Amino acid sequence: MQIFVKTLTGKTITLEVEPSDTIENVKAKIQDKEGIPPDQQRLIFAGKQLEDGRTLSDYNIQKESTLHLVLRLRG
Amino acid sequence: NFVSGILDILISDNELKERFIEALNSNKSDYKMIADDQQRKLACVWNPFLDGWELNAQHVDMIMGSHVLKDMPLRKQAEILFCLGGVFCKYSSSDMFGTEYDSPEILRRYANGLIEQAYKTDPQVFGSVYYYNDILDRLQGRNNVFTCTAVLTDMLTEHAKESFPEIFSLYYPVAWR
Repeated sequence: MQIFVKTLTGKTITLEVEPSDTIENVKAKIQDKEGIPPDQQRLIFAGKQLEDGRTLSDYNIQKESTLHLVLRLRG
Repeated sequence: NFVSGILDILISDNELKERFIEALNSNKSDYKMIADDQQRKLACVWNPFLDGWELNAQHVDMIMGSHVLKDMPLRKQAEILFCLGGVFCKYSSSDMFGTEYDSPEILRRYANGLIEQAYKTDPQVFGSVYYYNDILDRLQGRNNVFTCTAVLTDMLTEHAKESFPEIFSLYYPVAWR
């Protein structure tokens, strides 16, 4: 099933996923596609931060949902 | 105070402009901009100036014609642009709008667009292509380097302070040295 991960600038990268994928696993496919390391990936859905132990199903994430990526870089 | 000048042109929102200009007068801000609503806010303001991690060409034209960079020789232009990248790096850091583990992503891209723009104007200002690329690697998170913009800011002001001290003294906020 496809989902979309949007950056703060409007760019949209697409992943192939299963609802039982963990958030660790999703961040990993973004590192496969875009080289961004997982610990740099703050993912959001519906105003909610996607915690690492959880699945897409845990957040009612469905086919062609769009997630928001904000880079987590230290200050 | 060349910096409050440039923020005046750049930030249309008066509440946010006020925030940025007040922060020039202190070395530490307790107002942070790492929350999601804040990052979208910044994104709304600064996306018209960015093209990913670079300034977009319309912004560049505008900025090079500003009261700040218009009649200057290339080297000064570059030197001036270098300090502005340091200012946004500070703004993004843990002493300003950032935190120990997080920073306003948009301000890092604007700081990067200014540093990259300065290299295009006169790369001699950096003194080494390896330094220019470590600066980019730290702003962007590439090649596993430490991302801390509080650390990056120090590396930039130290270069400015020794390589071009007049420019740095005039174009970098007094409260921040």
